Amino acid sequence: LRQRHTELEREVSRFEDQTQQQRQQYAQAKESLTTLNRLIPQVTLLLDET
Amino acid sequence: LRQRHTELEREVSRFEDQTQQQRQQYAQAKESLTTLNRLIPQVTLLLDET
Amino acid sequence: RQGRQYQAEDLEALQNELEARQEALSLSVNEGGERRMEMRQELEQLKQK
Amino acid sequence: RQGRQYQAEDLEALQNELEARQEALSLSVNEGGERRMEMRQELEQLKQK
Repeated sequence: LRQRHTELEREVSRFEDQTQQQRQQYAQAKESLTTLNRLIPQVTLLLDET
Repeated sequence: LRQRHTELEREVSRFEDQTQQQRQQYAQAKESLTTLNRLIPQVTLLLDET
Repeated sequence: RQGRQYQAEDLEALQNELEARQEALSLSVNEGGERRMEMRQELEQLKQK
Repeated sequence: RQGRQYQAEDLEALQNELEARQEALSLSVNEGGERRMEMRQELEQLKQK
């Protein structure tokens, strides 16, 4: 059962790492979508680069 | 222990019902929030009911 | 679609409450998930018993 | 911030890409978190065993 703990701790580390990286890149992408639809939700049509 | 199993099965059912209901209800809330933050994220202020 | 006439004059407060309800989604789904699986493990102890 | 120029002239299509990512965010974190949590309980069992 101690060997099982070790592999379990390895697997926990893999999921914690994977979830940390995944949530960081995906949250940065989600935050990018929020910046786009908050700062420029077709507001570029009011600007129109005139 | 069979009494415990019976009550535990009732409780499993309650958790399944609750987890389903909340995931659906909040997913429809997410779908409604995403339509608002897509179509009218402060666009109502650009309009200003002028 | 949602509501019939739903505070169209100033709706940002609803976006904030719906975000709070998405936090409630994450809390509720994780709590229900851990509690149901932990009580399922209690069921396994009971089954072995 | 993301991309270097990345079609900023008309960026509407990218929001749709980010939506697929946002859906997959929830799936990927919900499953991952549940897996580690399942093993947290199993670890406690193994610990209890």
